[PDB]
Amino acid sequence: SMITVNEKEHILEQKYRPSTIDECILPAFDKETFKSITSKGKIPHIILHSPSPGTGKTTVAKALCHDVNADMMFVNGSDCKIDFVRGPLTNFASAASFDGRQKVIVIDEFDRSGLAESQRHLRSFMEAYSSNCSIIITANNIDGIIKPLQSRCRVITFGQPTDEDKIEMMKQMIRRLTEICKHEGIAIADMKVVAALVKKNFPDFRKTIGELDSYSSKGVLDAGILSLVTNDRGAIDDVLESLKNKDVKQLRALAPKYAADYSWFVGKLAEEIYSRVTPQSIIRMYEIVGENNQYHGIAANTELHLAYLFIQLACEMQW
Amino acid sequence: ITVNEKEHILEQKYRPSTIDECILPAFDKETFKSITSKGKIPHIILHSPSPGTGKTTVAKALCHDVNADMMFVNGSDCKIDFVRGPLTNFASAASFDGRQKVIVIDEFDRSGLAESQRHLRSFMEAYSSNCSIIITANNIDGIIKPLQSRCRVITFGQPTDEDKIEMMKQMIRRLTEICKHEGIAIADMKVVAALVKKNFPDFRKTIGELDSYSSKGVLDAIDDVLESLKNKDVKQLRALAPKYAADYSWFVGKLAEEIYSRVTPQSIIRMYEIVGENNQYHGIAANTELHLAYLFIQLACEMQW
Amino acid sequence: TVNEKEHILEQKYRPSTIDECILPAFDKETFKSITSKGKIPHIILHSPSPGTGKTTVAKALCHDVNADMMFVNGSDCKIDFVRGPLTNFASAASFDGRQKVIVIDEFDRSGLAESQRHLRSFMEAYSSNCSIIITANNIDGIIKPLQSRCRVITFGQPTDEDKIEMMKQMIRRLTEICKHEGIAIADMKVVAALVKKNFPDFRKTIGELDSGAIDDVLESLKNKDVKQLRALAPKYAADYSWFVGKLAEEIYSRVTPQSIIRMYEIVGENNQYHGIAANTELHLAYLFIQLACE
Amino acid sequence: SLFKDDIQLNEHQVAWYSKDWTAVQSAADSFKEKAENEFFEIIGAINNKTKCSIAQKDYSKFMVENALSQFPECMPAVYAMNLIGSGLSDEAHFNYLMAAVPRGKRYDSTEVLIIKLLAKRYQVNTNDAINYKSILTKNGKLPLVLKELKGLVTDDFLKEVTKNVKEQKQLKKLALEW
Amino acid sequence: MKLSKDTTALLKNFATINSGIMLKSGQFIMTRAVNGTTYAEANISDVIDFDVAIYDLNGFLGILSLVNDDAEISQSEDGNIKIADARSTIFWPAADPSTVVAPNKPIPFPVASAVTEIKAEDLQQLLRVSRGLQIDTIAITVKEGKIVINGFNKVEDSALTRVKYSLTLGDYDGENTFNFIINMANMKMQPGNYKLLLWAKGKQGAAKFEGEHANYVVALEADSTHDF
Amino acid sequence: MKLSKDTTALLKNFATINSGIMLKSGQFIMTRAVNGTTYAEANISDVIDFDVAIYDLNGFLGILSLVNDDAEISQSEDGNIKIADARSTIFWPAADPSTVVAPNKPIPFPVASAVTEIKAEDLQQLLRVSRGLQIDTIAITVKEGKIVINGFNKVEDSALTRVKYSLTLGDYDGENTFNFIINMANMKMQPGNYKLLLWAKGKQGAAKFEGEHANYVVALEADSTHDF
Amino acid sequence: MKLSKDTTALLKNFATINSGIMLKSGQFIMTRAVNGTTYAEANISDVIDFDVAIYDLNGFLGILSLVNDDAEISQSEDGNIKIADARSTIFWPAADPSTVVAPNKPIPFPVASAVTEIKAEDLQQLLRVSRGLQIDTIAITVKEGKIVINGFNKVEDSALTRVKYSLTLGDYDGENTFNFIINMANMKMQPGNYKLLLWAKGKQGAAKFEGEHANYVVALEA
DNA sequence: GGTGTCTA
DNA sequence: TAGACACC
Ligand SMILES: Nc1ncnc2c1ncn2[C@@H]1O[C@H](COP(=O)(O)OP(=O)(O)O)[C@@H](O)[C@H]1O
Ligand SMILES: [Mg+2]
Ligand SMILES: [Mg+2]
Repeated sequence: SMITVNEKEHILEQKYRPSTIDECILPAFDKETFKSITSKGKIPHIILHSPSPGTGKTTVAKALCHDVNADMMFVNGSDCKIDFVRGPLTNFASAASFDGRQKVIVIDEFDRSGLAESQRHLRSFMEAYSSNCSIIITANNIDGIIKPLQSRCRVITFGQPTDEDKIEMMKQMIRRLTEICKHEGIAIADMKVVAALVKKNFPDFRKTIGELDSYSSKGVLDAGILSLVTNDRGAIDDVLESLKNKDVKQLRALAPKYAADYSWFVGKLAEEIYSRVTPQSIIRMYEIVGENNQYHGIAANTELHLAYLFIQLACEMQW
Repeated sequence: ITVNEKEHILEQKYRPSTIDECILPAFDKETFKSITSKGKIPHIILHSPSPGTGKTTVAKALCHDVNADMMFVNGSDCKIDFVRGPLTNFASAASFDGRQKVIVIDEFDRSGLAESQRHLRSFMEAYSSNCSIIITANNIDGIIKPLQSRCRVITFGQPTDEDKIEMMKQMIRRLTEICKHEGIAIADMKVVAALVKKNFPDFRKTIGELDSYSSKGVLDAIDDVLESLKNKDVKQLRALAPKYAADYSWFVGKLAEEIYSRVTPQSIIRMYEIVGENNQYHGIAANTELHLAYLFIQLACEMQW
Repeated sequence: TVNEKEHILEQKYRPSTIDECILPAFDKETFKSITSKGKIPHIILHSPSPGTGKTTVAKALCHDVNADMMFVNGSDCKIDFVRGPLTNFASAASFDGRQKVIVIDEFDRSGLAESQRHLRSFMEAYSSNCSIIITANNIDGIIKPLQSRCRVITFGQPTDEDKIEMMKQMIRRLTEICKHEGIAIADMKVVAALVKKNFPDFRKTIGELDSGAIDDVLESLKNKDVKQLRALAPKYAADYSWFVGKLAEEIYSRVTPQSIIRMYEIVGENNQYHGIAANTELHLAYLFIQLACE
Repeated sequence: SLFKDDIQLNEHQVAWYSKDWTAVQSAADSFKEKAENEFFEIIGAINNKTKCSIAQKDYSKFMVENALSQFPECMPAVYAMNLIGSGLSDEAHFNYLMAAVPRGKRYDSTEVLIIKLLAKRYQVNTNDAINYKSILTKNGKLPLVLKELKGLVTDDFLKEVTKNVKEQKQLKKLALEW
Repeated sequence: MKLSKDTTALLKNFATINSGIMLKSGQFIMTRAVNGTTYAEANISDVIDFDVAIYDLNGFLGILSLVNDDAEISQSEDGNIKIADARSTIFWPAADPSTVVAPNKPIPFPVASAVTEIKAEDLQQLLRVSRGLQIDTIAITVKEGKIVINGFNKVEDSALTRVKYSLTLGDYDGENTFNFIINMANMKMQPGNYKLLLWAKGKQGAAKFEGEHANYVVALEADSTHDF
Repeated sequence: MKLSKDTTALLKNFATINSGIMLKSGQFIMTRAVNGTTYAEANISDVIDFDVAIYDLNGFLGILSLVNDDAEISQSEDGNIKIADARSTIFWPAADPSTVVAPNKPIPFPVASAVTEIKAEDLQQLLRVSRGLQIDTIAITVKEGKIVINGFNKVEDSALTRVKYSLTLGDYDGENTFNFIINMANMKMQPGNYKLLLWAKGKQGAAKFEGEHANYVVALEADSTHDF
Repeated sequence: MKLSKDTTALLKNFATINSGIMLKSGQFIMTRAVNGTTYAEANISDVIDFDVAIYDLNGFLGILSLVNDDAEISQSEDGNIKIADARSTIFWPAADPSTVVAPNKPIPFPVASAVTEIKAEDLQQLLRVSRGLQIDTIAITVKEGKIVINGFNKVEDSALTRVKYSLTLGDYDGENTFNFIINMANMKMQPGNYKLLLWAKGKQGAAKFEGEHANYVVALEA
């Protein structure tokens, strides 16, 4: 309906992959900058890079082609060794189409280190037939694409929206998750659990639809499941409050609670202590937490090593 | 002012053809006429090091000006297989008439190319009688010592204050003529000499920016982190860290590389302890994004430059 | 039992079976206990005191189970070596239908970390045909998922009863070989003064016949010279964990009270950072100078 | 040669012209600086604080490290590079030492064969295998085991020892003096 | 179904155009290079009696040649392919159609812009010489009232200025200049004689070689030029 | 000694089992794979007149085929091998026995658990097909009153569930189920007809292929089941 | 000119001696290894009608074999080589003579120091065995009243002490010892029977193999 | 150093 | 099959 369904797919983050550029949830400018492209009908050489997965890169690549009725060659970037670029990719950039269809090569996940030579071989190849065929590169890490290549492409960078844009996207994503539940026969009890998914892992709209699949085990999102979404990345308040109060009994007890995922917790901690504390204490909170994080995995008892952080912080932090 | 039509980038499409049309410092220009008059080109390595001065451009034009039979090969491309087949083919394959054979090997300072270099030092002993070699380098140390023996290495750069004054003028005047062919408009002539100043050495850089701005047919990288460490702020650094979490091993390498030059000698000894210790403990560290944040602060504190 | 051709006493007299080894009470019975079932699980035999002859026990358990046995120096067990020879070995059912047992000696060598992880799926892969026996000085050098598929058996603290009885066993055995080797016994307190000199390490004591004190270093630190220290360092690189313990022990008595507080900061800090340190030989050198100074 | 009054033809002409690439390849190889002279070239720069770059050069973190550790004035920096030195760029670990150690002045294969030999014969580690060379060379003098175990030298086995003509020199050495 | 030595001959060839194939019940087989630069179609004497996708078509054909000719290919109980011999039975995997590139339909070829022919031994010389001279691109063009093919080595000569090879197909009646460039890498036709039908509309272009056994359409490169 | 074309035929085959060989004076040759998973033995028509270890047996055989058949192999003055031709003399190195792997003795094969036969062209199809289908393990088992061989690709199918190939050797009289798994890598027998003798005791097992020219014993894999 | 299958056979061989060749109008072709250690000369049935240097002779010959036999090789309008077929025309580059090594003149071979012969299948066994035993140097010498060839592997045996191969050419009448060493790398002769003429003056030496189709001189030392 | 990947 | 490059 208002949502594309690949319908040959059970996997559901992919059953629901947007077919066009409108159905795509993107920042205001990049959507217009993409709308702009599809209207003119001839696509430039683009790099869409995340890094963080799930933002729309390889969906937008396919959509640009759909919307232009491109003659598209989709290609696993890992498979592009230099012989493949000299061979089939050349054979294609050179060919005359004729359906009167603009040719697009989509090289997916082209950010590999050792495809450096295939990359140097494109920098000549991209100009030679830019008349005939345009190249869309998708990457997680752009530094793995050589400069001369970036330089030949418009580099559009995903996943860093403006707070205004960030808000609109979270409204549209929530709206989407709904329309997807509708079609999957999932009943939505609380709507709070659906927005919590959208916020919880935001940049990434894949996990975001992945988490949703995860929770329909009982086909309902009730407050009983809303209780679940709060907990995993949930409130650091109990600790944040005990650090202010500078007491031990509370801290000593809170430490074993978070022993489980230290890598996640320590991240959330630095995040919320940064705002709530003095500028001078920011420089210190990083030395303390950085040093702690750094030595986790050396440390025998992780529960205690976390205790050691808390005291260290209550002493030197001021607010 | 010469145009290679059918060329896309202006830097490819406006490519000074003659050693005269190249914009150069005092001795440097006289030097190449000095050479172009003797009608024969010795074994040469032009090295910049500061880019965009015109290495590869002087190289090609030295061929022109002597009416060479030129073979132009980029350095990334000149390979253990190429030196043996095409290169040898051209040297020993006979052109009748006058033309003199010259093999311009471009950007031959490249990490893995050192074997292709040795193989050529020998080549030069082999084929020098029947052709002559011009290699181009950003860093001469990218070249083996023996190529620096049978090659005359002339070093570019450093125009005298006189030359600066008179080169600027030529890149300003030369910028007008491009824009005349291109149908680009110059709204302010002080804004064109704003660009000939802003990046002065860099003659190649000035032309890419120009393409960029003609969007409306008129005139008006670790950098992000390196800049945030100088500014010693956190909000920026804190935000930049997750960006590079992906490949830490690569990033931390690039970082030590560029901070080494940009910082004080005493801070070099420290930047290594800091980065070395950090790198060392990556893979122990739970949250790699934070562990990278921990590096940045540590660096902004102790680095001074 | 002798192997009457071979060129080395420890090798020529190696106890064939599990009784013939000189061992602790609880330890022999545990090992009897295993071979009793006639099939060997995955085993980690761990020392850490050397010359207690891990690889000898192991070569033995295999013999008591009548298992076809592939041996590997741990140093040599590299990723690809595991991929073909071991897999070649581990895979095939044996015409005679014994158990195939891979003995990997001293798996606590270094960059072998990766071959260790390759092995996690492997060990579950051929369980019927095969078992592995890992030999370690320090368990922390066997990765935890390997520790988990394995019986960890941990060697010896001879009981005072063990002490004496082992001692008589080491005299009547050593007696017996000097017999076969036609070596003369001039005194019978010279035999037993060997069984005592280095006790828990017999493989050692037999290697003396086939021909430590920290004094050399302790003396060089007093003399405060480098040439000697610089040279002594690589000697003890092998077991740092043992040596550093012996050092703090004897320097404690021989030095001033104020220097005791310092010797601990210095050695503690050094010990603490071993395993971070690239070159262990040099890291040991760095200790020696630091000590001679303060 | 068999054509008298030929012209000149240096080593390099003959190679390239005839197109045997082993001579051309060896012709390239001869020109390059000797490893040992590079290792000496470097150590002195850190020390006497003079110019040079690497990456045109063969670099052993070990060597510099070791060779440096020689003077107690260097030892502080050799240490830091020791703990920390892993995963620094060979190039970095260069520049640390450079701006680090202030002043200046400065001043196995065969056995491996024997050892990896001994461990393979008796099925034991490379640790006893050292103690085994010891227990023999002193006592029994062990050419006599070097006699029985000359038997296994197999060509394949040489490749695990070393990578070059240095190996086939060994092949014979041990076929020799026992 | 059973496949004659001629059909498998053909099929081995198609396999060079694309590593897989989609076979549909009928007397017609077709394939297209994944990059869409070369298309082949043929009528065959044997009747294909079930739809099947084959992922490695070269592998499949190798196996076939290890059985007798009467070997009866049929659909497997579980759906894969079953090659049944006198005493032996082989099982080859059917492929998910979504993983094998197939042309959509056989689009009719536009009435020809130019028509000529190429003799079996000339096509052979062209291919063979091509490896030796290193001719990676050819141009069917007009010279002196005749249709000729000119080979060029595009790595060493960018513009297609220096002509390493020339072959004269037949005289040309029309007045039109056309320089039709073809990528050697895309001439996959099995050796034989071919009616050659050239067609162009503006920047679009394609050449259809029409043989006795099959047809091949192959793209003319972007630099082809014409008066059509 | 002199070696006939049949003997060297045999010897070349054994060379595939193990790169070296230990030859002992007599009419009997044997070898075993270094890994002990395959053993071969044959009586030969020629008489070997001296003990010699050959390190590269394939190389030695290549040289032989470069001399006349009457070429007389003997012990060299210094102990190596001397191949003496009409006008020529070749010298090949004798190997230290301690460097080449040999079986101890020819252990008698246990009376067979099961007996069948395999025809020369069926063993050939099996080997040949095997590279094409990528069948790395086979199973001699019972189906519908007949002894069959089933090939499987163990990398893609761990359990040996999907059967890529099946060959029917002959009917089976007994009532026992046996699933005897063999590793393709261990079927080294030279082409020909073979009595096939299967034997198992509990987890132990082996298969002996008995041909006109030689015998091959080869280990059955861990997964092997049976009620024998 | 046109070249018969026999001439191109010959020319392919010469290509193994030297990668290029200098052809001169006439019925006579010749070449020499760049290193001067092996020289070949042959009269051919076809007549070469123009002077031309060919840089890659192997490549040229491969091309030839792709054309009909009647294909007419001629000088190109711009001077390079033009191979003209029935319907097709190929163009191969002429080479600057200064880049290709040719012999000056055929120098008469000195009356032989020693004379023997080598049978076609013995020369074949020698070459073939040579790759397998790794014989990189051979010695024509005297043993027990007969001329023999002894192969050695010079990398593993420096002195030429251990003889891996020996072939007996014929008995030897004279009383002279000569140990004539030859480099396998220089035995380029096409297979066939050869009169073998050995010659030496002091440190100088050469061996001339004289076959039905061509002659080969190849350097020794003694 | 080891392992992996790629281009030669 | 090596050496170049990259990551432990
Ligand atoms: N010295 C110069 N004079 C004129 N143009 C220059 C000069 N240097 C760079 N350019 C512009 O940049 C293009 C390529 O310059 P190049 O010589 O490759 O730069 P680099 O110094 O990095 O080799 C030229 O076509 C030209 O328009
Ligand atoms: Mg993607
Ligand atoms: Mg350039």
